[PDB]
Amino acid sequence: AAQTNAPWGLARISSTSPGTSTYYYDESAGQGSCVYVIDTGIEASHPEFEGRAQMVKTYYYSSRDGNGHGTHCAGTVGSRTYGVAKKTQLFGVKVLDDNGSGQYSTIIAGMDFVASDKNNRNCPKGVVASLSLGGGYSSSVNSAAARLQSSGVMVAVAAGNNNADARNYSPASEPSVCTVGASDRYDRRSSFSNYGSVLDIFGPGTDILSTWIGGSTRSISGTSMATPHVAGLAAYLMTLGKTTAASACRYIADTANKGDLSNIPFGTVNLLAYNNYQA
Repeated sequence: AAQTNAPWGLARISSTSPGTSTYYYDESAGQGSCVYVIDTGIEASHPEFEGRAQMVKTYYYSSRDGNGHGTHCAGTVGSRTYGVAKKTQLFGVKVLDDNGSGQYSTIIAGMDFVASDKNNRNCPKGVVASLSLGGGYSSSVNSAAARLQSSGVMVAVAAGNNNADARNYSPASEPSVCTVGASDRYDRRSSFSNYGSVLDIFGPGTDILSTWIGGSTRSISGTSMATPHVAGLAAYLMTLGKTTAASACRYIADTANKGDLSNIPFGTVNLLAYNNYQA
């Protein structure tokens, strides 16, 4: 399948070179997989989700995305026009308030919730979790992400936007989950993207067009935007049977575009998420 005039990020993950405009992908599109978007919520009503998005848990007086961040992230995972895995099931877990903030105790609870709730869901091709969030180093937050991964979920987390070593941020610094840095459309490291040995992979993160609340769209930037590219790619690959939750991060690193990015500091991987689709 091919999507003409796709957002640059989608074209990027189906090409070996930057600058193209078509997203090439296998028509299975992540059908039968599930991605939990652990964020500010999802506007499940948005036409771009086509009925495939639903809230399953909230930690605040409402389950609505009153911010947009989580809807944008969910859109990059699986919306029809802006999403990597266009037939995946999307589940919303609102651990962040409508200012985009949340306590670590709430984020940990949301992660433990997903580890259990996936046993309530029909996800025959496997389960992914996308965490476009983080703060300073916490052993407890890192452990929560490691438990979620251990329970059989492919965990993808943002490296952070501090232009610093992600070793000092959580859950970015957890070794057993997939930590995602951000690149721009010219294959440069995004100016804000964290870096360091704990990163596993880069994804498109600068000027990413996706869904927004109120049934709209917008382009924003962040490692928050790169993480759902990798999460959706994992769900796409698990539907294709090419990997599993336990191995997807390594498989994506195995099959990434290598050495294509500029301004990668010494000791940080030079790997860019890539679907290696051959029509």
